[PDB]
Amino acid sequence: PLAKDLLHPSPEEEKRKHKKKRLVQSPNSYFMDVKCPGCYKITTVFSHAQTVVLCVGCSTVLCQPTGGKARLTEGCSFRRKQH
Amino acid sequence: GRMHAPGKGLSQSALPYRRSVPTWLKLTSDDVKEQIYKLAKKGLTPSQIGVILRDSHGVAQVRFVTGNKILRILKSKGLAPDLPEDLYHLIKKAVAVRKHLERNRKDKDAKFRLILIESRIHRLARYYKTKRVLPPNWKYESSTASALV
Amino acid sequence: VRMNVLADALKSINNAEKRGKRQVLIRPCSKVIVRFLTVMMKHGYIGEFEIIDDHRAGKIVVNLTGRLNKCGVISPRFDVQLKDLEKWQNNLLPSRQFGFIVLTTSAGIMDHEEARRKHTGGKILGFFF
Amino acid sequence: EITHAVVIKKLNEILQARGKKGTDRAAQIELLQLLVQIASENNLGEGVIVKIKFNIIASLYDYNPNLATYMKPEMWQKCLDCINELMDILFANPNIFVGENILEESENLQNVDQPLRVRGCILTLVERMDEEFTKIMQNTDPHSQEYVEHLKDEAQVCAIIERVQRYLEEKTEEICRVYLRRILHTYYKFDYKAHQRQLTPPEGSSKSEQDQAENEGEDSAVLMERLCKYIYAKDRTDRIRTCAILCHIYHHALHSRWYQARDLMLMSHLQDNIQHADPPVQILYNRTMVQLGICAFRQGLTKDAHNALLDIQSSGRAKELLGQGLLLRSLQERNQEQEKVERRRQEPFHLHINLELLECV
RNA sequence: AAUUCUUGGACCGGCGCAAGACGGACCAGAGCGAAAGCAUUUGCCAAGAAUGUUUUCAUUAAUCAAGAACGAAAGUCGGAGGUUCGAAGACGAUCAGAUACCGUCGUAGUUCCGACCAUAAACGAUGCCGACCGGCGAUGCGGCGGCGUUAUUCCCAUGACCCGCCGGGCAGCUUCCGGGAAACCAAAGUCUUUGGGUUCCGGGGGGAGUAUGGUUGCAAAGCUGAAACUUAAAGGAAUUGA
Repeated sequence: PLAKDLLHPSPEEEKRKHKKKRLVQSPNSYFMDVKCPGCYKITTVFSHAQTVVLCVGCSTVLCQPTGGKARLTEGCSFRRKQH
Repeated sequence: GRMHAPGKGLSQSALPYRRSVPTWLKLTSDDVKEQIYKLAKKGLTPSQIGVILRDSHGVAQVRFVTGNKILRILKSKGLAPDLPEDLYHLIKKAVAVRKHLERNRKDKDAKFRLILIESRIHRLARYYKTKRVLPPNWKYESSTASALV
Repeated sequence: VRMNVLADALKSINNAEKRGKRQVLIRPCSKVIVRFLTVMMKHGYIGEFEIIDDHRAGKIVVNLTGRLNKCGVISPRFDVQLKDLEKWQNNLLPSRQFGFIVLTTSAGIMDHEEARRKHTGGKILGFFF
Repeated sequence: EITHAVVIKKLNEILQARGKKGTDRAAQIELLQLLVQIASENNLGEGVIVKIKFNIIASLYDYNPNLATYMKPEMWQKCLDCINELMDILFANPNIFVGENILEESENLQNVDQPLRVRGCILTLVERMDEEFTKIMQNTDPHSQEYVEHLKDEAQVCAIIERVQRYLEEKTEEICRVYLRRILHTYYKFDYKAHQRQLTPPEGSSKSEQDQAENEGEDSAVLMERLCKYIYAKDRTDRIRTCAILCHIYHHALHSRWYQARDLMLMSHLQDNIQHADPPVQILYNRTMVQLGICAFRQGLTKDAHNALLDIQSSGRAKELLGQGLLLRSLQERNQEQEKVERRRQEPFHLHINLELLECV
């Protein structure tokens, strides 16, 4: 390839590229509305949390910090927030 | 590449284009300012306040929710600690290495790594002296460096 | 570290041209680069270009034609007097017919032809031929 | 040992690895236990222990990584002891034990937000316990002798939910939560329980002050549902006046009047109104509506009962009262159902209701 | 073969005892470290790269005379120790001769603690920081996504495989990128189309890393370092012969 459309890359190619090496850099992370099996109130949690996010009143604990993405505990539905 | 290492690590944050605060966030400038005040007065560095906010409360960046940087909020309110929270951490490490090295005398590696950390303390201390964050008399001296926590 | 930004911009154009690419990506854009590339374009060595605008130093995608031989920088930026344009463009440029020395004058950034025209010295940035 | 200048500052260095990966999860309750069996001085082993224990039981619940799996009987009994001791040392200590100025120390920690949302970190312990106890019951073979060995703790639970209820330093307004809890245990206690606290007729038999202590329980639904309903016409949420009334309706069935509980079921008008709540409300509605038809039959109202018990038996998917029924269409959602499923001894028998449609007709 | 050992029972075999060295096979064109270098278990102490990040500070950075830390082996002084091996030396052979190769002994040393010395083919014989310019298959660490296999049998979920993607690292294969005197090198490329930043350093071969002065070390010696005089080649890669 000599001719490549540098201005208009297709989404798959720049979804693949390292987050800094894209044309306009953008994070691979997100925020997610996540709820407990018992309670009704929802909590906003970061994709790569890196803290332990306690359910308000320490009713339980939602996430656990790891290398990359924060592991959400078993029996907690989540809906990733978008803008 | 790293200041005192042969590594060429590419691993840091990537801010999005849109600086606009998203719709789901209901925390206003004064609500997060009350939150930042509470966290700092509990005893917590501008770094640890920032992660607490984005992890638990869902505050993308405080510079967009508020109009200020966390330290400019805290130093305006007068809750900013005197000697900065990177100079602090370099001194704290340097004391921790020297305390180890005073016991384990034949630790030639700890001796070399202590020299590297102290070269980094001097180099950041003089930046803060020029920018008038420290007095011109401020000294890093291992004799009474433990007096600084 | 990146001490000269125009130096790397022109080297990356030069390698892209030699390799036979149709267009190239310049990373840290600046007024001096955009003002260099408009002088190139005005004679017609590069086509159009589009400066991609993030909230940082921008990026430039330049439409290369195959009518550029060499585009090189001169660091350091020497103080070229008007009576020295000849002895600079004698040993930098290939011939007296084609090739240009862009130099930053008080008027703006322009080639040796217009610097002679307006009766002005300045500082050499680079050359393209 | 030192005036909570080392105790509140270790409590935090042991309650920091809570939910971190390499914590082991198991050798943590030990370190939280070696702060009441090593703490043995006044407000230093005796008084501030409210807080050390709040973090001892919260971590004991967190011996289970999953929230869709049941606790084990050893740590379960340990909880039922651990919860009791807090209640007994809290009763004879008329003070708010996460703040609210009393003397000077070791309470009055108003430095942290406000002693309500962690002062009401007592019922969210015993409420989490009540939601835990259902997992023990759902995850046992119902025809086994282990099931009845496990139901022997149904009595142990209802004594603690009574003890936390007697704790009326509320601020009905917001104790409504443990009124819903209390009635959710008693609303289906049968005639032998209901009748045989007065049906030994009141003479020199059972109307003395020391025997009339369990006859409080049948006329308790009326005592408590009245509050939990007529305050939540003002208060916000839906669940703690709709679970409460359906408990009142279901309890006023299976022993008392058809006419009494039809007015309540018509008053609510859920016949056509309950459409857009959650299935864990729409299940106990079905249980109530089935108990309507059974009571009408048992009374001898043998066509208004038939005109009611049609569409349940007409459809083969009548298993909205029991465990999950038929095979496929979404494994992904069939997994969600087997923690919605109602407990065994609560289930009304199904060759009992098949023999109520096909006898009313 | 001999010098050595052995009927005051050597060598071989069994059961124990002590000593001081050393960590085989697993062990790899694998890993870590600024280089020297680093391998049985477990515990304690401080350090570190890479990755992840919608955390924080806001130019704080790159390279560096002066100055400073570490620096294999050998070697010197002091204390402890001395299993193996072994400069010196004692012989036994071979040889024209052997002051060597070979063989039996063997002091210093080899090992540990504390002071020195500061050099190696200390090598990638290749300064560091930054950007750009082909392809392929693997590999070590971190992350991310996906049929399926196997263990936790209850498999949520982790571990062992499988298929791909991203970033740092040790390397490999391949080509008319291009360069080069070539051997060859994706860097030793982007160099008469000569300019990104900066430190050290070379000028035909000898004389000579010698003399002398200075400085460091207890000593050995280290760092800095000429001249007279002699000489037309010395040398590098590759080719064809012998």
